[PDB]
Amino acid sequence: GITVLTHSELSAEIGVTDSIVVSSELVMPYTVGTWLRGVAANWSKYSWLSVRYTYIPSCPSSTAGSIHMGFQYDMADTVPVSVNQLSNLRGYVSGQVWSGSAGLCFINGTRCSDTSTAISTTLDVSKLGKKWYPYKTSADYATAVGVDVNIATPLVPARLVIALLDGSSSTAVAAGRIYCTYTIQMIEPTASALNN
Amino acid sequence: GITVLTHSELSAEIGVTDSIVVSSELVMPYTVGTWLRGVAANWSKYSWLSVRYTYIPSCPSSTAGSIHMGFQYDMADTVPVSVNQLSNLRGYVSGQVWSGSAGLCFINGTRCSDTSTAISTTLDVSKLGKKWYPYKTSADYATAVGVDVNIATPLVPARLVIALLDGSSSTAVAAGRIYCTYTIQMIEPTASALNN
Amino acid sequence: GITVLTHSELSAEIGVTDSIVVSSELVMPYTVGTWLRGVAANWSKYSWLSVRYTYIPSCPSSTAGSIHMGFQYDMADTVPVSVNQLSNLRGYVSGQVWSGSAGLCFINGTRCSDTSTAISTTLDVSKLGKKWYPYKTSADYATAVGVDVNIATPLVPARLVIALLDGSSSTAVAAGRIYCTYTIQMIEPTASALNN
Amino acid sequence: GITVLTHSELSAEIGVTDSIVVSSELVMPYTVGTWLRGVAANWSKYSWLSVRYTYIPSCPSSTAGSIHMGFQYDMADTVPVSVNQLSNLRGYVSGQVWSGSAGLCFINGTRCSDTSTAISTTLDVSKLGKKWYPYKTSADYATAVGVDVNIATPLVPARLVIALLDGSSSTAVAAGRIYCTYTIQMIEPTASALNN
Amino acid sequence: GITVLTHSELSAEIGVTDSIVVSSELVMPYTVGTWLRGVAANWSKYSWLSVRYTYIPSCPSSTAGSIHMGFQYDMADTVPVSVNQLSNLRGYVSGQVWSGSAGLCFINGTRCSDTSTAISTTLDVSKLGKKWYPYKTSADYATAVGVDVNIATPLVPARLVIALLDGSSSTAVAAGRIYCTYTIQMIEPTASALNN
Amino acid sequence: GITVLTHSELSAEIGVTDSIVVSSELVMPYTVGTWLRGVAANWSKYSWLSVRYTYIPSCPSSTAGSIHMGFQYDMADTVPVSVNQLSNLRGYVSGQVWSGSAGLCFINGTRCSDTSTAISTTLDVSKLGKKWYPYKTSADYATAVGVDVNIATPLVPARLVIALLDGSSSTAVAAGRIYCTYTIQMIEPTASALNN
Ligand SMILES: [Ca+2]
Ligand SMILES: [Ca+2]
Ligand SMILES: [Ca+2]
Ligand SMILES: [Ca+2]
Ligand SMILES: [Ca+2]
Ligand SMILES: [Ca+2]
Repeated sequence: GITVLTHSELSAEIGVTDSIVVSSELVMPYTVGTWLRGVAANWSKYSWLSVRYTYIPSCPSSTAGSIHMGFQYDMADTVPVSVNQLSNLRGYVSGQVWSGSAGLCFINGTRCSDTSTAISTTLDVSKLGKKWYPYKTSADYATAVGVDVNIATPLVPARLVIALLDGSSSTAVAAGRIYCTYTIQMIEPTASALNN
Repeated sequence: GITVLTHSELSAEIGVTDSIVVSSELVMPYTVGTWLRGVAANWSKYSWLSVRYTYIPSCPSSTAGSIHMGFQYDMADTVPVSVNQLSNLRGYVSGQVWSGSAGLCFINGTRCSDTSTAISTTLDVSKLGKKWYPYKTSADYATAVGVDVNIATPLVPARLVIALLDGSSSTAVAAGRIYCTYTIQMIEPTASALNN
Repeated sequence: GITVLTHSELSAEIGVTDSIVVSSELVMPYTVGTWLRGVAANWSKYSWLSVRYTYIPSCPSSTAGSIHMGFQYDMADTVPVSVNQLSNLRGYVSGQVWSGSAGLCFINGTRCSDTSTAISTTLDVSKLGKKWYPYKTSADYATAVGVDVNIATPLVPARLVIALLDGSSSTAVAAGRIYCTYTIQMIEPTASALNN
Repeated sequence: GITVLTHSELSAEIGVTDSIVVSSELVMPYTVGTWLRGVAANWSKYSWLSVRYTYIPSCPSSTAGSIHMGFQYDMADTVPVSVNQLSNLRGYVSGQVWSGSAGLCFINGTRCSDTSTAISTTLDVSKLGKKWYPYKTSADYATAVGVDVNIATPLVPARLVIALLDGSSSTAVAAGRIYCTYTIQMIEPTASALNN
Repeated sequence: GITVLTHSELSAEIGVTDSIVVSSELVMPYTVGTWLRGVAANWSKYSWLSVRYTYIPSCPSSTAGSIHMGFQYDMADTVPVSVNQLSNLRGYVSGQVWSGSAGLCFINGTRCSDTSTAISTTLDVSKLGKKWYPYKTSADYATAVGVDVNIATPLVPARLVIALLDGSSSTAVAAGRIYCTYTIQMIEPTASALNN
Repeated sequence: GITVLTHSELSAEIGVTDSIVVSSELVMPYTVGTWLRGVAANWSKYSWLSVRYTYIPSCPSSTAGSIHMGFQYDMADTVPVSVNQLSNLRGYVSGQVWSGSAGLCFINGTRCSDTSTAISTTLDVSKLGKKWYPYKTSADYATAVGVDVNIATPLVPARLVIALLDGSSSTAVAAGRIYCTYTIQMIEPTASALNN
């Protein structure tokens, strides 16, 4: 009763400043993107066969700045505050805010060789707490972690932390965007209106 | 250290009215029936190798009404309120309140062919959040979900929702009953008095 | 880039009167049911690997009436007005309004033998005009056929005509319902908001 | 009676501004380019064995801006209005307005490895409504969709939507151009003067 | 559920004048002949496994005139106005108004060798827009193309254009006739009275 | 990305009195010992390939007293209060407070035969709720179970309960100590300062 789906989609718009800015995003259907959010809601649970966040630039080669990404798995753990700490994470990747074009290969689904430069990273998937996670909505998840953060580990597999710095302006400069490419298995359908 | 057991037992008495009535039952040792409840309490955790709820009629062929069953896996999800929504669920089955005799085959354990008409449904089991669940008691479970519903996913694999309607009276008419047939693996024994 | 999905869902509620009543439903994602309607909208086109409408009773064995189903493929063709005409159609099935329980086998997905009595019918699929059809919405389709019915053949594969008669009352009596079981291939994803 | 032809040709000139600009082009012989337009007109119908739109830059590495491409198949569907929506489409590709040189490989017909960075995308072809489409002219097509958009699905296989933004000027800056590389099968010759 | 049928039948009476006269006939069950018209109406859709129009003479060897035939596939395309244009068409054949006797071989169904002289032509069949077409009636088809010609491509596979000239009189002289030999697959039966 | 490590370490000092004293310890990296606590903190999650608690004596053969050990898996379950209840647990072991020297074999890592007398016990490991658990700190864990005990099952695999009695004094007499020998798989590194 598995419905397998492979798709790429926009995940976040990216900008750079001269001071470091750290952020994180949950790695669950509801938050990766608007498309998958609407689709996955029609199923009770899901499993990540593959999830990869890849950064694609949209700025001039003269643009100052660098982007950093990595994964965390215990939402209770505190979020990195420096490139140093972030570099220790699983799947850590780093690159110039104007580099990463080679990552298109993964999004397009096409097969390619020159990937060395790609600012793209993939999830363990096989090392996650469990295989089948329940589809959650921000609101519901929010309330849960509101009671206690640990209530989250059985609700979400991991979070992607991002850091942007080395920019030339104190005012964000659009650098590019992060796309999410995934192969998800969705099971146990439900009327979407009932899925919290 | 596994103790495997296969047994059938009464789960619920069923009645029909002219207005739809939706209910749900947790799919855990403690709530499937009085027998298994007492037995499983002597073990710390368990796993469902097979769990099937099957409806058996006890009324005349002239009895008005229909029965509906399906599964949900995220206790946080809201319970169906209409046959339409319920029909989307995994393992959805529907039938006349006086049909379903063929389901006896499964309960009796005997091998049979003419199952088409059986108002019986089985759990994914292999698609549950995890394999080994802790034996819980209503009280303990109740308190947990009282704090937050999501605390439930790591405590119970699924819930069986039931709907009854199309009856001819506004006053429930005994139609039949739901029996649970299961093959459960029980592990890590404990003095029952300590199992919450 | 195919996303295959197999699912059963409620399609229509059925009632009987003493005078014949003929109706028809388009066999496209948008109209088979509310669930698939929402899901399929996220893809540009689709293909039916299998589509079957099966009637399940919910009334007493004493209920008067019979149900009739068949398929038509040229929306320009006029709809049958008598059981006689309807009996000529592809996939024609007929049965007592209280029979058809055996059809549950198909919905449940389970394997069964005693299907003889099932008031269920399946689509040619391999004999449809084409394989890949565009996802359409009632409104859009309506406007198209408003200009000319033939504009419909490249938009929808077929329609299911239904007839109900032999009832004992002039006022509809709830007899049962038609469920749709399908295996659909969905391709070329799109933001649902853009799908007309 | 098939006449197979493989050729690359200029499809569109591209410019960038600081505000998003979305456009689309039909994927049929008449509109891909002036060359194929004149050639294909000598045949009644055709089939796409392969069609790929690839973007080639002509600006400095310092040029601000990004280009976006994807496919739609139901001309009745509304055109994307944001990068987000566009990213959901089949064959979606994105890149800096000054990147994409690697795509030359495809145009030249030569065999190459370092394609990762290529801002190029190819059509399903095997998932199109049908295989053989009639050669149409803008005028004729225009009149048809004027009556009703759906009259288009049996006349054209798909449309390529394009989006340009992230530029530094409100006045378009020439960034590069889109070339179309195709392998088309042309059948049933006709005097070109008669082909509408 | 396919009903295959092979049959020959009269399609049109032919006459010649000293000025060219061009005409065309749709290649669909309803218009090839009175016999097939009545038969095919009992089925919803059909497919041409083989369709051949063959001219048989009935005049003296001294009769002046020549006959010309060819196929067109986009009803929107304008009809040829000269032998020159017509000669470009698929399946173009030409011959003296008193020649063509050898074509009898095809009609009779018998096997023959001396076919060189036969004024007979066959349809691509495998290169048609689609395989299964809906049975249409002149009236319905007429109304459709009345709205827009293109609505026709999904309703009919092709048209046979005919040209007659080189006659010795300005008043038509009976030369012979065109017979249609076909192998058609008919599917999805329907009461003929409902087939439009 | 797995870092496997096998090591033995001191877990607890043991003393005996004439009245029974029951205690328990969580079976997670942070609490087994000071060494592993510091090491494992550098990784996000871990898995127990093998965990064994073994008691080693340090008293005279004349020392009165006995030691008892067993495992529990649902932290919500109440802790045993008598040897009788404790004897029902998984991995229950019992022995004289001055026996158990043979257990050294396991700690030393060396291979040995005369293990009969060893007061040592090992964890199911394969029957735990899940395989990969998040590294937790006492404080964080404490707060979680403070909200609700059940929040613990997805944070810790099991607890080791210990009982000491049959001593000759009401004042604890140092009997020996419990060492923990484990083979742990650590994954997804993190800066230790961030691990809660
Ligand atoms: Ca949910
Ligand atoms: Ca318990
Ligand atoms: Ca659409
Ligand atoms: Ca044309
Ligand atoms: Ca028709
Ligand atoms: Ca942690």
